Parts: sequence; C-alpha cells; structure tokens
Amino acid sequence: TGFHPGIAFTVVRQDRFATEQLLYAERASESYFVGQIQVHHHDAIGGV
Amino acid sequence: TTQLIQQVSLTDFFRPDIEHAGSIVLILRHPSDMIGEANTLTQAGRDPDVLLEGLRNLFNACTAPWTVGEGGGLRAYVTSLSFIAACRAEEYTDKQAADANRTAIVSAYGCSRMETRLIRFSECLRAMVQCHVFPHRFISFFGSLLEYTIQDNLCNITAVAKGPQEAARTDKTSTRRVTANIPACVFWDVDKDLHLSADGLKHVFLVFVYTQRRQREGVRLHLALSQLNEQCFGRGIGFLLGRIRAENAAWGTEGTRALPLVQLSNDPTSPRCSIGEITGVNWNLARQRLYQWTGDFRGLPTQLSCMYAAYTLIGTIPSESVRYTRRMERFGGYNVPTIWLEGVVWGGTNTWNECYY
Amino acid sequence: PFEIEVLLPGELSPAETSALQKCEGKIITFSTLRHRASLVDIALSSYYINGAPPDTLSLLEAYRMRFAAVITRVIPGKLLAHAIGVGTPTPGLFIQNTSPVDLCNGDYICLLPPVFGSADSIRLDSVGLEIVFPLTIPQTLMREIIAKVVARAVERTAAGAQILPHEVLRGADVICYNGRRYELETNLQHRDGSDAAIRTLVLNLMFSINEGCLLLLALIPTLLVRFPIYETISSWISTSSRLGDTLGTRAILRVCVFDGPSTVHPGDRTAVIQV
Amino acid sequence: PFEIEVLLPGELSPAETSALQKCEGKIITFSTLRHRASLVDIALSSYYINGAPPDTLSLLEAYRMRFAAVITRVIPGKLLAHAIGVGTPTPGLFIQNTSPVDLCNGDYICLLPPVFGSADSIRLDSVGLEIVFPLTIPQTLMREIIAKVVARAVERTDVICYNGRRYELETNLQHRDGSDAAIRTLVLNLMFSINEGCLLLLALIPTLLVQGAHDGYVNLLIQTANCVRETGQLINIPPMPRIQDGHRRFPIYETISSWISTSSRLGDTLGTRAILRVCVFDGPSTVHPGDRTAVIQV
Amino acid sequence: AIASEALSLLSNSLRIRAIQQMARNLRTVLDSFERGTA
Repeated sequence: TGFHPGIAFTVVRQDRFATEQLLYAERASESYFVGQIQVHHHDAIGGV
Repeated sequence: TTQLIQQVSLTDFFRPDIEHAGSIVLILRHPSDMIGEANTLTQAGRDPDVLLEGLRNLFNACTAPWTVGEGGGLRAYVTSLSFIAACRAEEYTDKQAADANRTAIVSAYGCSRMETRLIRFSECLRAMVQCHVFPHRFISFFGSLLEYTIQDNLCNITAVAKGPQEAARTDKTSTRRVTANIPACVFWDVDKDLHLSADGLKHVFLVFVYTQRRQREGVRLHLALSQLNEQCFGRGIGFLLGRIRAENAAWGTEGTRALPLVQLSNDPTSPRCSIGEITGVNWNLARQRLYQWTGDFRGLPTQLSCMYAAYTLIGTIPSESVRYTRRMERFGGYNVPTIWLEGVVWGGTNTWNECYY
Repeated sequence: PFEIEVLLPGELSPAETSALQKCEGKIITFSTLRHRASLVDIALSSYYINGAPPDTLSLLEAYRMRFAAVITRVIPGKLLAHAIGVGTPTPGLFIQNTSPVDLCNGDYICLLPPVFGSADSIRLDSVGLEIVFPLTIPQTLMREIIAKVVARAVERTAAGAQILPHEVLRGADVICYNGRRYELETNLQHRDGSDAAIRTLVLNLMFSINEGCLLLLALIPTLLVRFPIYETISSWISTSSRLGDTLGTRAILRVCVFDGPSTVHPGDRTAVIQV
Repeated sequence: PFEIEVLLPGELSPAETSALQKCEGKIITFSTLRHRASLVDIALSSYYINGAPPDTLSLLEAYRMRFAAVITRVIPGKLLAHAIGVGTPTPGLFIQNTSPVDLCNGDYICLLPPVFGSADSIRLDSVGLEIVFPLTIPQTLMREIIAKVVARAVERTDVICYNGRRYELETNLQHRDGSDAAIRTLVLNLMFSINEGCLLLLALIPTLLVQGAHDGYVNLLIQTANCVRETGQLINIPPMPRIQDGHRRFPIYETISSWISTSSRLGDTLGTRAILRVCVFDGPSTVHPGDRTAVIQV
Repeated sequence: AIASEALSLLSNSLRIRAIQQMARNLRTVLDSFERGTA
C-alpha cells in the first residue's frame, strides 16, 4: 500500500569490469629450465 | 581389433541396396514362438488369438507365404531401424521428419506391395502389445552394416559386432571408412531435457515406450544418447515419462477385508492353534474359525501390466565433447534428415531392463 | 594367451580314452587357475559339498564362484584347455551345443545345470570318477526355464497337499524356440528330479515369496478396503538379496558365425566370440 | 587401455607427497570422466549435497551416479589412474584391501562408505581439502550390512558376526532428504511382488510346517522367519476361488517369474552392485588387510 | 616391463646409468631362469 514502517534499509551490490593491465619486470627475475619430450601412442576417436 | 557377423535372409524388411552403409540393423526371433508365449501370458478375459489374426495377414502380404512353420533358415531374419521408424512414424514428435522418412522408404522400395506391408506390421506390433508379448524380447541388435551382396530377393550381409566404428575397411566405397547414420526421428538425448552438462563419455540405449489402453496401444523406438549411469538411466527416464506411467497404472487392467496380525499377536488371549493339532489327525475342528478374513485379491495391477519402457546398453563414446552432425541428404530418390555419429565403440551384452513403476 | 592343461591319467582303457575324444568342444570349470592340474577338480568329486552330492543351489552358486574353461583338443596322453577368464585372446574359439534347443546367430550363451532330463556325461569306472558338463542355452530362454520347473514342482506339492486335486488344466507345459516345441516331462510318474536336486530350491523360493507378500499385508492394512517388527525386515531383505544374486542372468559368450550355417542343432559345434 | 590423469597441485609438502605415494592401489571416483582432471572432485568437498559433508545414504547414491577409477603408480608430479566402469582392456590390475575383513579367491567386490570407526584418509592442510577412500567388502557382507542400515532407518523414522568375529556399525543418519527415498523404493518393490498367485502359496502354510516336522530341514527356516510362523496358527485362509480363463492359462507362473526380476533388482537398487572379481595367479589363497591382490574386471 | 617415460632415454650421464639399470636388471632376469631350472 505504501505505508512506510519504522525500519530503514541499506543495500549492497557487486559488479565487475574487464580492465587492461600493465606489467613491469626486472632483468634477472626468473631462472628457467626446459626438459625433453616424450611420445604417447593411444587409440584416438578414429585413429591414433 | 573388430569382429564381423554374416547372415543370409529375405529382403522384404531390409534392402542393403538403398540403406546407407553404417545404419543399424536388427534381427527378429521366429514368429512361431509368439503364439506359444501369447496363449500362456495373455491377460485373463482378453482374446488370445487376435495376435494370430494380425500375424497371419503379415506373411499373407509377403513373398513366399508357404514357408512358415519349419524354419529351415530362409526367413526374414534381419530388418532395418528406419523400417520400424517409418512403420510407427505417426507417433514420433517430429512430424515432418517422420512422414518424410515414411514416404522415402515407400518410394525407394517396391512401392507396390509396400504400403500394405507397413500397415500389417503396424497392427502386428499393436497386437503384440495386446497380450503382454512385449516386443523387446523378440528384437535383437546387430552392428552397423559393412558389406553386402545380393542377386535377387536374397542378400548376404556382414556387419560389425563390437569395437571401433572406423576400424574396418568397406573397401568398395570411395573411402574405406564409415560412420553411424540414424534417422532424425528416433534420436532423443535426455541430458538436454534433464539440464546437465554434456561433457565426457556417453552411453547409447534403445527404449521401447508402451501405451496400454482399450483398443489403443502404441510403441515407439528411440535411440537415447546420455551420459547417465548404467542403472541410473531408469530413474532418469521415469521423470520424463511420468505421464504414461500413471496412465498405464490406471488403464492397464480392465478384465476383501484386512487382518490385524500384529495387533492380535502383540496382545494375548487370542485363539491359539498349538502344533499339537496340526500334527494332522483332525485338522478341521482345530482350524474351524481361528479367523475368517474373507480375503482374496484377483484384479490388481501387476508389475508386468504397468510397464512402460525397456532399455538396453549398446555402446559408448570415449571422445569427450561429442559433435554429432545433422543434415539432409538423398536416400534413394528423396532427401531425409540423418544424424551422423562418429567414433562409437559397440559392445555390451543384450540384457533388457524394464522400467515398471 | 592363457591355457590350462588337464593331465590325462595313465593306464586308460581304450573305450574310455576314446569317448573322451568325442567331447572336444565342451566346457569345464576350474576352482583355481593354474597351468597344471589334476583330474579330481574336473570330476564331480571335487564338486560336492558337506560330503553329499551337490544340489542345484550349490550347482548355481558354484558356477558363479568357480571359473570356466573350454576344451580345445585331445592328445592320447595329454589334454589341454583354454580359459574364458581375464583377458585371454583365444583364437578360433568353438563350442558344442549341449542343450536340446537350437541356437542362432547373435545369441548369447549362459550356463545351467541339467534339469530337463538325466545328465549325460562320461564315467570313468577304471579310475572311479566322472565328468559332468554344464548345459548351455540362450539368455532369453533361461528365466522362463527356471520359472517353469519351479512352477511344475510347486503344483505337484499342491496336488499332494490338497485333499482334492485341482487337476483341470491346459494340457502339457511346452517351451518353444525357433519354431520347435520341446515338450518336457510328458508323464506324471517317474519323479526323477522332482525332489532330488530341486528339493531345496522350491523351499527357499516359496518361503521368500510367502514372507514377501505377507509382510506388506501385515504392515499397511489399508491396501484392501513381544513382536520385533524390524528383525523380520532385515532378515527378509538379506535373504531376498542373496537369493536374487544366486538366480542371476549373466551372459558368458556370444555366438558369432562367419561363412557358416546360422542355426545349429544339438550336437553341432560352432565358433563363438568372447563377450 | 583408458587411463585418466589426476593433476597434483604444486607447492605440496614432502610429508603429504610421501603419504600420497602410499595410496597406490586404492579406488577413487569421478563425477565426469575425462583424460585431464583436477583434485577438487576427488576431495570430499565435491561430495557435498546441499552445503555440508554428505550423509551415508547420500554417499550410497553418489557411488552409483559417479564413475569409478583405480589408482596406479604415482610419480612426483602426476597421479595416473585407470577406469573400470566402461568396457576397456586392462592387464595386470591390483587393488589394495581397505576393509578390516579378509578376502579369498572367487569373491565379488562391492563399494560402500566407511561405516566402521573413523575412516583413515589423506589430509592436505596446505591445499585445504581431504580425500577419503571408499571401503570394499565381499558381496555377502554387503547384503547383510545394507539390510541392517535400512532396518535402523525405518526404526528412526548393530553387530555383525563373520568368521567368528563380531563388528559394530556406526550408522550416520543425520540427514532426512535421503532416508525417505529408501523407504519409497522399498515398498515399491514389495507392492510389485503381489499378484493373483500369492493366495496359492498362502494356502500351503498348514502343510508347510507339517513338512517342517518329521523331515528336518524347515526347522530353522521356520525359526528365522516370523510372519509365516505366526500366520500359520492364527488365520483361516478361505479355501479357493476359480480361474477366469483356466483352460489355457497358468496363474502361478507370473508370481514365480515376476518375483525373480524383483529380487535381482532389490539387491542393486538398495545399495551398490558388484564391480570386480578377485582372482590372483601365483598368489596366496587368502589376503590379509593391507595387502594387494590381482583382480579381474567384472 | 620397462619404459615408463623411460624409453625416451634408450631410443635416443643419465644414458650411462640407464644402460646400467638395463644391465643390472638383465643380469637378474637371466639367472631367474637358472633358478627356475633347479
């Protein structure tokens, strides 16, 4: 009906936005070790 | 890696000439067993020979009608899935696809004694589900067609038994590989009705929905493709078929005081009947009343008169995120919508699970 | 591929070792799997329980717990076999029909003890043992066979129990397959196996069904218009589950015929595929 | 041979990695089968039904719905595992006995949640999840246990002897949305086991106990049963009606035939089905708890 | 049984200790037959 009772409210809402970021890195920041490769045969959907 | 099965048969229900390579082919049991089972399982009150009337006319409109009774090995053994799909096309939900396949199978075949054959088969199934002779024990399964050779009205076909679909060599087509092809009328995936993710491995089933009423019975044939478990498929199907289940529970059978056992056993001072009189000397005055119960239960829905479906595992698809393709191509002289399944491994024993709830 | 050898015994009489060659495509059953074995495990002597010869229940139960194997060829001093167990890729597997009912292509194979008539089997009196072979029929017929033989046995007790027999009937029970009527048990007399092996069978089956559709009638009295009451429920559930597990249906082989006759008659051999 | 890969989270503690390596032949489960997967589905958190750790009866249904897999050799980075449910060739499969009960050759294996004392399980504090492994007993143990938990279930709304040893079951039944479903599927099978034929078998009770005497087999069978041994001396059972079409129909056929399908279905819908068969080659006849046995796919 | 991500080493110091493993396993599997003889 529109009769305002003796009570108040506070609302909360959460949104999200896609943004563009920016990265900076030093010279000697990470050490990288790469390995070797291994093959695996397996029955595929039609072949291997 | 795969195995093959050969069999010769009459070509009145199957035509390996027009049927595409990779379609499903089923076989039938001897019709002489139907009557031996019907006259002993027919519900009380119903006429048991209406099936015989419906069956005799089937072979009366079929070539070599004087070759029934001996089973020498020259009967109409195998049949196609599209044949039953066209015979019962008036019951599938996809109106246009059903009737298109029907006219296509009528035209591509002899088209002279084909319409009569179809209606005979139609009421044949209708009378099959009239005396509880449900056609899920007489229709087996063969693999997809691989090779065939025919000279006239008699064909020798070979199909895969179990294993990968594209592991064979048809060796006479353009390519040496084939994929499963089905009419778009029978295809019905349940997960997209049940609203769950469709990723990973999925099983294949065939279902036989039954409707039982007075002079109005129906039987479809659906090839379901779902990721649901081996036995959980039964609980899943009931949620979608809850209507027909309740219809059958009330229109399946159309042809008395309780007793307080626990009450009078919990309380003492009831007429006792000690073993001394059941020894067997005068066992009538000892059991004169002891109770009456006036009890009998004759007409009640059995678990066989309320059945509405029967499924069976056929094969799986190991490749996750299947990509079945639907398109329309020429089938003889007409175009029909077919769905193409790739990489499906056949297997599984022929055991039928009946959903009576 | 795994294969089992059954060591043939010495001093075998010619008529005995000959008749062993007649049964080449017959299936046997092994308690434990091994490359070398004796004969007692194949004979019925290893099969009986509690000293007394086995009953159908022990027959059906042991068929599940015990493993199966098929004979392939016979050597005058050597007998080998092939297993249907783990993963053995047995090539050119063929079996012989031991049942009176024909088989066709695309039929699945399951096992049963001989119930219809007397069990035909080889008997070695020189050594003192005999070898019984299980009966094989399609799956779609098995459930109907068991239901009929028990119904035939309970109707016999009813006629004997009731003061007056309710004889009025339809004739004779006949099973049909591929347009062939078998017509088992013509006569009323000659109670060969009426209560000989299926004696305890009809007992457990009639009592569970009695307890079955009585427990419901004694729990909700509204279906038709001192006391535990729970231990009876747990007992019925345990029994009905075990009895259903015993009387199971599991296909073991599939008849896959290539360039051969589709229908096979009793006595003919045919190639089968491992399911 | 179809194998699924289980991604191990990084930064794992060596103590947890060692404890994880000890779990070599145990059974795990998957909600959706795929070659590459994570560890959140193996965790107990994925078992949550509403918002909380699941109940027993809820686990009974999760075991049927979910796929099953067996663990094989684990490397420091990955956890390989093979599937059992779908039809696939798998050579040399061994499982680790997790139940306190011994197994022997020719035994079917079932699957049930831990109803004994607090189940041992790997705990991952850094990852924050805990994986629990299901328990495996033979078939006969499965049926006896299931019958007792449902009996306790209908009681709300436990000792078990085996090989001369008694065990106690602690049934977790704090939930309610699953207990009523077991009652529904129970009566549904009892209702469909009632045909026009019971009256015949119900009219044999007098002669039954006569065969119970002076024969020496039906004694304990009458003893273990209660309803039949109380009805036999308390009800009259009006004699007999006739048959509608008795000239060509056999009425005691359906009741003995239809019941078979119910009993076979009852043992499965109430709990879990048989999944494996143990059969060891060049091994001991009986396996003790904690040892591994070579088993066959059912 | 060999080659669990290990055939990549034989089919191509780790190679040296891999052939060490090969030799140390073959020297045992060969005398396994000598033991089976007795």
